[PDB]
Amino acid sequence: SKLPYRKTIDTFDFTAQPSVDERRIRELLTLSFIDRKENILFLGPPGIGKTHLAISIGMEAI
Amino acid sequence: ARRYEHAPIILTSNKSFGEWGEIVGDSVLATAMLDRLLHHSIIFNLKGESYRLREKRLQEE
Amino acid sequence: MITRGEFFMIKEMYERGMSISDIARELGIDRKTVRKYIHSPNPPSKSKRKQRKSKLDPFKPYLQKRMLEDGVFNSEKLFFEIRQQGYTGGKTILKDYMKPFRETAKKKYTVRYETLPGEQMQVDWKEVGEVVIEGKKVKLSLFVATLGYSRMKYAVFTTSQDQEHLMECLIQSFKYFGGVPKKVLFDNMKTVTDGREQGVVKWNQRFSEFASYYGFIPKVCRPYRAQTKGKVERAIQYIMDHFYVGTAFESIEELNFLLHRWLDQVANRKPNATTGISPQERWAEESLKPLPLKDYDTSYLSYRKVHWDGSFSYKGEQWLLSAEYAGKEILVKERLNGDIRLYFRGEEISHV
DNA sequence: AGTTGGCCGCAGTGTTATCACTCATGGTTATGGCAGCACTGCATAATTCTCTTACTGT
Ligand SMILES: Nc1ncnc2c1ncn2[C@@H]1O[C@H](COP(=O)(O)OP(=O)(O)O)[C@@H](O)[C@H]1O
Ligand SMILES: [Mg+2]
Repeated sequence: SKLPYRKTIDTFDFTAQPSVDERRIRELLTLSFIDRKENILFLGPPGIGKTHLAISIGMEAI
Repeated sequence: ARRYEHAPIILTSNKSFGEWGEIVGDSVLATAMLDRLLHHSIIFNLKGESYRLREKRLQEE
Repeated sequence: MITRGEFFMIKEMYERGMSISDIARELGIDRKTVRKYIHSPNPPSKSKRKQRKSKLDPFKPYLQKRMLEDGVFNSEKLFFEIRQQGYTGGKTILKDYMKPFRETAKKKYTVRYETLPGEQMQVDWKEVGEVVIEGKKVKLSLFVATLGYSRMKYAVFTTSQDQEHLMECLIQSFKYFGGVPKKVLFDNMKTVTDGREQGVVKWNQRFSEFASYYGFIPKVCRPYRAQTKGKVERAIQYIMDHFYVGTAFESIEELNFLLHRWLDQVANRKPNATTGISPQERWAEESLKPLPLKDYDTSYLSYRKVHWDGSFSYKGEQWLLSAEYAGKEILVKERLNGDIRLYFRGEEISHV
């Protein structure tokens, strides 16, 4: 996968990111988007956990 | 475009959708890229501050 | 070629109004020379000449080939060889020409540096050896973290030198010192680098992420030069000749407890031989950056599959998972202390 | 008595002038072969998966 490192949703705190809904990310973890072919976009300021969530979802897919 | 309607793409970045024309140095090209990448997608906008520094600084108080 | 002072004197005395001829008489210079120097920009006292032919020029390519392909550096042998070719001079010119090609013997002078408070830290490993702990042969290693300004010393024993163990020991050091430095000096370990990409260092991506997370800037001394981190090596000598010389143990937890007690008793209490002050006072003088609330999780992360019945196996262990978790994929987070936790799509399994 | 070399005689080759024959090009008509399209099979190359090896420093 050539990921720089390995991370997962377990090490993620949704209290520090209350703006976005937690349930939607859990739904993404079901990998229903792979069938729909929908694209997942994370946008925010630096260091807010974008790459962390992206790599976590990638790990779930792997 | 080749992955369009075939496989998901996971994108992560800190630049608004309007800055793509500047980043790629082409307005219509970026517009088409976004038109295809946003057709079937679920966009998450994260509003906050840098965890590593700001979160610890504001929660240690 | 009148020197700087002579030219200054000539120009000054001439401009003062003194006659030029008696100026020349006083300075013992020819009148034509003095007059020419009157209208000159600056003192001329340098003559430039280029190289010239020597006696060992024709033999020089042959000697260079001998040195660079045959590895011969014996001046007597090369002299005896070229003498047959036609050379007639002495060996001094040969030695002088061949000196640059010779290897530079290592110096013995050692520069001394004193880092600023809360500005540098050093880390290193010490392979203690193989011991039979509880009837099990393990390779014991000692991790040492030495502060640069207060000369504090944290240490801990471990059974492995994996990147995970390195990062966890760094966490322990940072917690012990109550903060993180602004610079951390290692040696060229693959858990921190991946080789010198043409002089520049390539940081391990995971370790670079770890450093950026805790904010400390990594540094590496150089290949095959441990002097640059003398503080921690000398601390290793201190610990291995003071603590682990006669102390006996049966459990690594006991050894670590004894080591911490010994450090806090004497090692971080005895005044240093150079700073001449108890390390704890300097520690109080230190100003380290604050620690993050949540530590970088350093735990083995593996993905496994649950059997048909619901029996999940990790290493030489077995669990009993609910039927809903049968035949699926789960994550087994193994902390370094042995606390294994099971996760399934973010949720935590109440494994039996 | 045999072999080789030299001399003599015979035959072959070169140049110039002349003669004869064959080949090439153009126009018209007829025939054959090759090329194109569609479908199927085989082999080779590229890609993927798994295991082992290599490099540098402590
Ligand atoms: N909400 C969060 N929960 C836990 N850790 C976080 C969170 N946000 C950021 N981090 C930490 O910050 C780092 C991720 O930053 P990242 O999203 O990669 O920034 P960027 O997108 O600018 O590269 C990780 O080391 C992660 O542990
Ligand atoms: Mg070392």
